[PDB]
Amino acid sequence: KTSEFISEKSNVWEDQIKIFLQNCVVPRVLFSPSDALFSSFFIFMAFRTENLMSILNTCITSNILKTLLFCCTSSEAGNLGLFFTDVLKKLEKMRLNGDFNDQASRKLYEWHSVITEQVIDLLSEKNYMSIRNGIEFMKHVTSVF
Amino acid sequence: NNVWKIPTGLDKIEQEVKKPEGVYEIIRQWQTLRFLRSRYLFDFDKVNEKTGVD
Amino acid sequence: QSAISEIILLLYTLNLKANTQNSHYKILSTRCDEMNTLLWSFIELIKHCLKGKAFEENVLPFVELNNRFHLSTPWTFHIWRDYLDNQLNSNENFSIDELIEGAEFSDVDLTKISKDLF
Repeated sequence: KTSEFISEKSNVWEDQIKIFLQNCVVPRVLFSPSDALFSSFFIFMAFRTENLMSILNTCITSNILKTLLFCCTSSEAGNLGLFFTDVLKKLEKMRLNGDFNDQASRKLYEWHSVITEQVIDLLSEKNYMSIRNGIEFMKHVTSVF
Repeated sequence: NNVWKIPTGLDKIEQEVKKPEGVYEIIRQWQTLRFLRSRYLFDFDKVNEKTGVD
Repeated sequence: QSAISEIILLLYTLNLKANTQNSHYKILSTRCDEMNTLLWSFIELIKHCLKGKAFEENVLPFVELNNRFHLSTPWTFHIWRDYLDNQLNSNENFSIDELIEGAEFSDVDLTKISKDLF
Protein backbone atom coordinates (compact mmCIF):
# COMPACT_ATOMS: atom_id res chain seq x y z
CA LYS A 1 0.00 0.00 0.00
CA THR A 2 2.76 2.46 0.91
CA SER A 3 4.69 1.80 -2.30
CA GLU A 4 1.48 2.27 -4.29
CA PHE A 5 1.09 5.63 -2.56
CA ILE A 6 4.70 6.66 -3.21
CA SER A 7 4.23 5.79 -6.88
CA GLU A 8 1.57 8.43 -7.53
CA LYS A 9 3.28 10.80 -5.11
CA SER A 10 6.52 10.52 -7.09
CA ASN A 11 4.54 11.12 -10.25
CA VAL A 12 3.48 14.36 -8.54
CA TRP A 13 6.96 15.54 -7.55
CA GLU A 14 16.84 23.49 -6.64
CA ASP A 15 14.80 25.67 -4.30
CA GLN A 16 12.70 22.66 -3.34
CA ILE A 17 15.90 20.59 -3.33
CA LYS A 18 17.29 23.12 -0.85
CA ILE A 19 14.33 23.53 1.50
CA PHE A 20 13.77 19.76 1.57
CA LEU A 21 17.20 19.20 3.09
CA GLN A 22 16.72 22.29 5.25
CA ASN A 23 13.47 21.45 7.05
CA CYS A 24 12.74 17.79 6.32
CA VAL A 25 15.78 15.43 6.39
CA VAL A 26 18.38 17.26 8.50
CA PRO A 27 15.93 17.75 11.40
CA ARG A 28 14.77 14.16 11.00
CA VAL A 29 18.26 12.65 10.92
CA LEU A 30 19.59 14.33 14.05
CA PHE A 31 16.92 12.45 16.03
CA SER A 32 17.18 8.88 17.31
CA PRO A 33 18.77 6.42 14.88
CA SER A 34 15.51 5.07 13.43
CA ASP A 35 14.70 8.54 12.10
CA ALA A 36 18.11 8.61 10.40
CA LEU A 37 17.73 5.18 8.80
CA PHE A 38 14.27 6.24 7.62
CA SER A 39 15.50 9.48 6.09
CA SER A 40 18.09 7.37 4.26
CA PHE A 41 15.56 4.87 2.92
CA PHE A 42 13.11 7.60 1.89
CA ILE A 43 15.85 9.54 0.08
CA PHE A 44 15.93 6.58 -2.31
CA MET A 45 12.73 4.81 -3.48
CA ALA A 46 11.04 8.22 -3.63
CA PHE A 47 12.84 10.13 -6.43
CA ARG A 48 14.18 9.74 -9.95
CA THR A 49 17.87 9.17 -10.70
CA GLU A 50 18.39 12.71 -11.99
CA ASN A 51 16.78 14.54 -9.07
CA LEU A 52 18.28 12.07 -6.59
CA MET A 53 21.81 12.67 -7.86
CA SER A 54 21.17 16.42 -7.79
CA ILE A 55 19.93 16.33 -4.19
CA LEU A 56 22.84 14.20 -3.01
CA ASN A 57 25.28 16.52 -4.78
CA THR A 58 23.69 19.53 -3.11
CA CYS A 59 23.96 17.85 0.29
CA ILE A 60 27.50 16.45 0.07
CA THR A 61 29.07 19.60 -1.33
CA SER A 62 28.35 23.26 -0.44
CA ASN A 63 30.38 22.74 2.78
CA ILE A 64 27.60 22.02 5.25
CA LEU A 65 28.93 18.86 6.92
CA LYS A 66 31.91 20.63 8.51
CA THR A 67 30.01 23.04 10.74
CA LEU A 68 26.95 20.84 11.25
CA LEU A 69 29.29 18.32 12.86
CA PHE A 70 30.61 21.07 15.14
CA CYS A 71 27.17 22.22 16.28
CA CYS A 72 25.38 19.00 17.18
CA THR A 73 25.88 16.97 20.35
CA SER A 74 27.57 13.59 20.65
CA SER A 75 24.61 11.31 19.93
CA GLU A 76 23.41 13.59 17.14
CA ALA A 77 26.83 13.16 15.54
CA GLY A 78 26.52 9.40 15.92
CA ASN A 79 23.14 9.47 14.20
CA LEU A 80 24.34 11.59 11.29
CA GLY A 81 27.24 9.17 10.98
CA LEU A 82 24.85 6.24 10.68
CA PHE A 83 22.96 8.10 7.97
CA PHE A 84 26.11 8.73 5.96
CA THR A 85 27.19 5.12 6.39
CA ASP A 86 23.85 3.95 4.98
CA VAL A 87 23.84 6.31 2.01
CA LEU A 88 27.46 5.53 1.10
CA LYS A 89 26.99 1.78 1.44
CA LYS A 90 24.03 1.91 -0.92
CA LEU A 91 25.87 4.17 -3.38
CA GLU A 92 28.94 1.91 -3.41
CA LYS A 93 26.84 -1.21 -3.94
CA MET A 94 25.07 0.54 -6.82
CA ARG A 95 28.45 1.39 -8.33
CA LEU A 96 29.98 -2.07 -7.88
CA ASN A 97 26.83 -3.46 -9.53
CA GLY A 98 28.02 -1.69 -12.68
CA ASP A 99 24.73 0.17 -13.13
CA PHE A 100 26.44 3.59 -13.10
CA ASN A 101 29.48 3.78 -15.36
CA ASP A 102 28.87 6.52 -17.94
CA GLN A 103 29.77 9.63 -15.95
CA ALA A 104 28.94 8.53 -12.40
CA SER A 105 32.54 7.39 -11.99
CA ARG A 106 33.97 10.92 -12.00
CA LYS A 107 31.11 12.39 -9.96
CA LEU A 108 31.25 9.62 -7.36
CA TYR A 109 35.00 10.01 -6.98
CA GLU A 110 34.54 13.77 -6.67
CA TRP A 111 32.02 13.20 -3.87
CA HIS A 112 34.42 10.85 -2.09
CA SER A 113 37.24 13.39 -2.40
CA VAL A 114 35.09 16.27 -1.11
CA ILE A 115 33.89 14.25 1.88
CA THR A 116 37.47 13.20 2.62
CA GLU A 117 38.61 16.82 2.47
CA GLN A 118 35.78 17.96 4.76
CA VAL A 119 36.49 15.29 7.38
CA ILE A 120 40.26 15.81 7.21
CA ASP A 121 39.69 19.54 7.71
CA LEU A 122 37.22 19.31 10.59
CA LEU A 123 39.27 16.59 12.29
CA SER A 124 42.03 19.21 12.66
CA GLU A 125 40.94 21.91 15.09
CA LYS A 126 41.86 23.00 18.60
CA ASN A 127 38.44 22.79 20.29
CA TYR A 128 37.31 19.71 22.19
CA MET A 129 33.85 19.56 20.62
CA SER A 130 35.09 19.28 17.05
CA ILE A 131 37.54 16.53 18.02
CA ARG A 132 35.04 14.38 19.91
CA ASN A 133 32.45 14.87 17.15
CA GLY A 134 34.83 13.93 14.35
CA ILE A 135 36.02 10.90 16.31
CA GLU A 136 32.48 9.58 16.80
CA PHE A 137 31.44 10.29 13.21
CA MET A 138 34.44 8.45 11.80
CA LYS A 139 33.96 5.60 14.28
CA HIS A 140 30.59 5.14 12.60
CA VAL A 141 31.53 5.75 8.96
CA THR A 142 34.92 4.00 8.69
CA SER A 143 33.25 0.60 8.40
CA VAL A 144 32.65 1.27 4.69
CA PHE A 145 35.31 3.57 3.26
CA ASN B 1 4.63 24.58 53.06
CA ASN B 2 6.98 26.58 50.83
CA VAL B 3 7.46 23.87 48.21
CA TRP B 4 3.69 23.44 48.30
CA LYS B 5 3.07 27.14 47.69
CA ILE B 6 4.56 27.03 44.16
CA PRO B 7 1.86 27.71 41.52
CA THR B 8 1.34 24.81 39.10
CA GLY B 9 -0.76 25.09 35.97
CA LEU B 10 -0.88 24.97 32.20
CA ASP B 11 -0.90 28.77 32.03
CA LYS B 12 2.61 29.00 33.52
CA ILE B 13 4.56 26.47 31.35
CA GLU B 14 3.99 28.58 28.23
CA GLN B 15 7.28 30.56 28.74
CA GLU B 16 7.21 31.60 25.02
CA VAL B 17 10.64 31.13 23.32
CA LYS B 18 12.72 33.65 21.30
CA LYS B 19 11.98 33.90 17.55
CA PRO B 20 14.64 32.20 15.36
CA GLU B 21 15.73 35.53 13.83
CA GLY B 22 18.95 36.72 15.52
CA VAL B 23 20.10 40.34 14.96
CA TYR B 24 23.70 41.19 13.86
CA GLU B 25 25.91 43.63 15.87
CA ILE B 26 33.61 29.28 22.10
CA ILE B 27 30.22 28.67 23.72
CA ARG B 28 28.38 31.69 22.32
CA GLN B 29 28.97 30.49 18.76
CA TRP B 30 27.72 27.05 19.83
CA GLN B 31 24.45 28.45 21.19
CA THR B 32 23.84 30.75 18.23
CA LEU B 33 24.48 27.86 15.86
CA ARG B 34 22.17 25.49 17.73
CA PHE B 35 19.48 28.14 17.43
CA LEU B 36 20.10 28.92 13.76
CA ARG B 37 20.28 25.30 12.52
CA SER B 38 16.63 25.39 11.41
CA ARG B 39 16.27 28.69 9.58
CA TYR B 40 19.42 29.42 7.54
CA LEU B 41 21.34 26.13 7.40
CA PHE B 42 22.81 26.54 3.92
CA ASP B 43 24.42 29.86 4.93
CA PHE B 44 26.87 27.96 7.13
CA ASP B 45 30.10 27.87 5.08
CA LYS B 46 30.97 31.28 6.50
CA VAL B 47 31.55 29.95 10.04
CA ASN B 48 34.91 28.24 9.42
CA GLU B 49 36.09 28.19 13.07
CA LYS B 50 35.69 31.95 13.45
CA THR B 51 33.19 34.57 14.57
CA GLY B 52 29.78 34.35 12.92
CA VAL B 53 30.18 36.05 9.56
CA ASP B 54 27.09 38.20 9.04
CA GLN C 1 -4.41 15.80 38.98
CA SER C 2 -3.65 15.72 35.23
CA ALA C 3 0.12 15.97 35.38
CA ILE C 4 0.92 14.39 32.01
CA SER C 5 0.87 17.38 29.69
CA GLU C 6 2.39 19.65 32.33
CA ILE C 7 5.28 17.22 32.76
CA ILE C 8 5.98 16.79 29.04
CA LEU C 9 5.93 20.54 28.43
CA LEU C 10 8.08 21.09 31.51
CA LEU C 11 10.78 18.63 30.49
CA TYR C 12 10.89 20.09 26.99
CA THR C 13 11.02 23.76 27.97
CA LEU C 14 13.56 22.90 30.67
CA ASN C 15 16.08 21.42 28.26
CA LEU C 16 16.06 24.74 26.39
CA LYS C 17 16.89 26.73 29.52
CA ALA C 18 19.63 24.17 30.13
CA ASN C 19 20.91 24.97 26.64
CA THR C 20 21.16 28.69 27.50
CA GLN C 21 23.33 28.30 30.61
CA ASN C 22 27.08 28.96 30.74
CA SER C 23 29.66 26.32 31.70
CA HIS C 24 32.32 24.10 30.16
CA TYR C 25 31.10 22.55 26.91
CA LYS C 26 32.23 19.10 28.09
CA ILE C 27 29.37 19.26 30.60
CA LEU C 28 26.93 21.33 28.53
CA SER C 29 26.69 18.81 25.69
CA THR C 30 26.28 15.90 28.11
CA ARG C 31 23.57 17.68 30.10
CA CYS C 32 21.57 18.65 27.02
CA ASP C 33 21.79 15.13 25.61
CA GLU C 34 20.84 13.56 28.94
CA MET C 35 17.70 15.69 29.16
CA ASN C 36 16.82 14.83 25.55
CA THR C 37 17.10 11.10 26.22
CA LEU C 38 15.03 11.43 29.38
CA LEU C 39 12.19 13.10 27.50
CA TRP C 40 12.31 10.48 24.75
CA SER C 41 12.14 7.67 27.29
CA PHE C 42 9.24 9.28 29.14
CA ILE C 43 7.23 9.53 25.95
CA GLU C 44 7.98 5.91 25.12
CA LEU C 45 6.51 4.96 28.51
CA ILE C 46 3.43 7.15 28.01
CA LYS C 47 2.70 5.65 24.59
CA HIS C 48 3.23 2.17 26.02
CA CYS C 49 0.77 2.50 28.88
CA LEU C 50 -1.97 4.88 27.65
CA LYS C 51 -3.72 3.60 24.53
CA GLY C 52 -7.11 3.88 22.89
CA LYS C 53 -9.10 6.91 23.99
CA ALA C 54 -7.26 7.56 27.27
CA PHE C 55 -4.31 8.78 25.20
CA GLU C 56 -6.30 11.34 23.23
CA GLU C 57 -8.00 12.28 26.49
CA ASN C 58 -4.92 13.11 28.57
CA VAL C 59 -2.21 14.00 26.02
CA LEU C 60 -3.09 17.55 24.86
CA PRO C 61 -4.17 17.26 21.19
CA PHE C 62 -1.93 18.19 18.25
CA VAL C 63 -3.00 21.62 17.05
CA GLU C 64 -2.79 23.16 20.52
CA LEU C 65 0.63 21.55 21.01
CA ASN C 66 1.97 23.08 17.83
CA ASN C 67 0.22 26.47 17.75
CA ARG C 68 0.05 27.52 21.41
CA PHE C 69 3.36 26.22 22.78
CA HIS C 70 5.40 26.14 19.54
CA LEU C 71 6.91 22.70 19.98
CA SER C 72 9.43 21.82 17.31
CA THR C 73 7.73 19.74 14.64
CA PRO C 74 9.84 16.56 15.12
CA TRP C 75 8.68 16.14 18.71
CA THR C 76 5.06 16.79 17.74
CA PHE C 77 5.16 14.08 15.11
CA HIS C 78 7.14 11.78 17.41
CA ILE C 79 4.16 11.86 19.74
CA TRP C 80 1.29 11.79 17.29
CA ARG C 81 2.42 9.72 14.29
CA ASP C 82 1.46 6.36 15.77
CA TYR C 83 -2.06 7.45 16.70
CA LEU C 84 -2.52 9.23 13.38
CA ASP C 85 -1.42 6.14 11.46
CA ASN C 86 -3.83 4.02 13.49
CA GLN C 87 -6.81 6.31 12.91
CA LEU C 88 -5.91 6.52 9.22
CA ASN C 89 -5.38 2.82 8.54
CA SER C 90 -8.52 1.27 10.05
CA ASN C 91 -11.07 4.10 9.88
CA GLU C 92 -10.57 5.01 6.21
CA ASN C 93 -13.20 7.73 6.63
CA PHE C 94 -10.80 10.54 7.54
CA SER C 95 -7.64 11.58 5.69
CA ILE C 96 -4.38 13.31 6.55
CA ASP C 97 -4.25 17.10 6.12
CA GLU C 98 -7.66 16.98 7.78
CA LEU C 99 -6.94 15.25 11.09
CA ILE C 100 -3.88 17.51 11.42
CA GLU C 101 -5.57 20.60 10.00
CA GLY C 102 -5.09 24.10 11.37
CA ALA C 103 -1.47 23.62 12.43
CA GLU C 104 0.59 26.76 11.84
CA PHE C 105 3.81 24.77 11.27
CA SER C 106 5.78 27.83 12.40
CA ASP C 107 9.45 27.32 11.48
CA VAL C 108 8.57 25.37 8.33
CA ASP C 109 7.88 28.21 5.87
CA LEU C 110 5.45 26.11 3.84
CA THR C 111 5.90 28.49 0.91
CA LYS C 112 7.91 27.03 -1.98
CA ILE C 113 7.29 23.44 -0.84
CA SER C 114 4.46 20.99 -1.52
CA LYS C 115 2.58 20.31 1.70
CA ASP C 116 1.94 16.88 0.18
CA LEU C 117 5.66 16.11 0.35
CA PHE C 118 5.90 17.57 3.87
